[PDB]
Amino acid sequence: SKTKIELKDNWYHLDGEKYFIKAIGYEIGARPGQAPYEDERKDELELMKFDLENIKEGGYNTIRTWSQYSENQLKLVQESGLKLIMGIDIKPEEDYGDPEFVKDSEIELKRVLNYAKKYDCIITYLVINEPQTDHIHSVTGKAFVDLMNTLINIIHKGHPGIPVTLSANAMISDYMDESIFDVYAYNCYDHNEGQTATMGFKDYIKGLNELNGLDKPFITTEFGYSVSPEGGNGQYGSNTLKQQSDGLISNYRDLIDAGAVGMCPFYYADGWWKGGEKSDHSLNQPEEWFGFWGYSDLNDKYGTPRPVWFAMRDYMKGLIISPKNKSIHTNTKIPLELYNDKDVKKVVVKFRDKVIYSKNITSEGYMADELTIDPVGIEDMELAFEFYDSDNKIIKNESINILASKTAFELPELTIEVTPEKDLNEGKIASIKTKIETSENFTLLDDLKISYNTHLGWAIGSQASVSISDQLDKKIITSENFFNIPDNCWVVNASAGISVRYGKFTFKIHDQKIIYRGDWAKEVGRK
Repeated sequence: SKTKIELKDNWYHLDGEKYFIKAIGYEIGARPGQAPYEDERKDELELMKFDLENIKEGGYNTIRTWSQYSENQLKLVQESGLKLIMGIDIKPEEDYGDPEFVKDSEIELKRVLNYAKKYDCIITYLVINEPQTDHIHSVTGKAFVDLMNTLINIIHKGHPGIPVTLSANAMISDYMDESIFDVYAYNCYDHNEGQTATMGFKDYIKGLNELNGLDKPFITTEFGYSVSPEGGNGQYGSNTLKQQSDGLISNYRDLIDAGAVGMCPFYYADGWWKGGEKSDHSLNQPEEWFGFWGYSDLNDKYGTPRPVWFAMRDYMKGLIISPKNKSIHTNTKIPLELYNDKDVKKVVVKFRDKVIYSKNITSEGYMADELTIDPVGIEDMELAFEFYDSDNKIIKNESINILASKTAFELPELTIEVTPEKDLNEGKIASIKTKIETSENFTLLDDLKISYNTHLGWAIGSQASVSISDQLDKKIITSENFFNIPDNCWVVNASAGISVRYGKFTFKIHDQKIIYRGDWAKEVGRK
């Protein structure tokens, strides 16, 4: 009777049915005045009942955590009907190679699994969160990989059938091999800097998925925006409520477009502890203002949803997986993939105010179909989707923008050559040489960007904007930019990118190279 989980065609299947994970990040024990990593462990069942009910009403089918629940907490989640992506508290800053830290991790995990195995609401284990690049270099990647392998095997034995992965951050662990895990996963934030400035959000994360080999399901384990009054820099911190809402919707679309089949927006509610003073809501700490819910004051245990909550609820009712936004098609047949909740009874697709598709939905969840189009030459197309309830009232609009032709056609192409090319030990100074092959009706925007991201903590390293106004009409456009290589840079992501337009369709062309210092990453790095 227990849930059968099957991974195929890069989807999770639950009991034979494709299942799009609509999760939210959720941290119990983090109300004003509380600190979940220092308090004595408490089940907090009354507050969890409140939370799980709100999360069901917000439209989510899953919760994502960073720490083990007790058996009593699992029972409550089980009863709720929600699924669970359970995080294990393996401290990221500890020495993975210390025999005693490994042993203590093995014992704690086995203790959890001993009771957790009897709760089939658990659909994925996350064995660690955001291990830092310098730390791994410091304790050696071999130690990191060995630790991952121990934890994976323990879980495969102790709770059979449950996928295992980790919440690695995409901006700092782009280099990392994930093929030992059952599922590819990343914390993915879009601040439009470094990799997300050159490639865009969609294409950056899409690129990582392609490097990983498109052979397993991909899920996001975090994404979002902080509404702190002050602090941080750029889009990290200091967003308005509206920017938070619009940002979440933008991220949801982009990450589906990158190939994801599971989503864990960040997160349910603010954690005042995250900035140092747990009884104070600090005006200038971004980390304390990521919630979809906010508290009025220190004695408020309930709080209130911010605008993002309602935007996300309304948006999640009918998800478009295919076609993808900013996708390019050389065929008259366009695959259609939707994941609908039970309120969706009709879907319509229009182009230039003409119906091109119309189906009554008999059955909630995943469905697949095909569109026919008839593009003249190359045509940018805004496909306008409409979702209807049982009263035949529209409940969601969403556009998918595609570029299509019956026949294949030439795109403009950007490639880079990087120095040093393979080994950062071979020089103290780097270059990125950029080459852009133009193409007739693909207008470049004067927005060429270059990133040499040296992976020093969260710092994104050097970034350059290069004007190409002088080279507009030329067939090949080139640039050469130089960067000093820090001695303690162990890996660099070198990238460049520029915006292209055909009609109303705007996209980015780009290239990316990941380059190591010496052989430190022979174990941990992607083959």
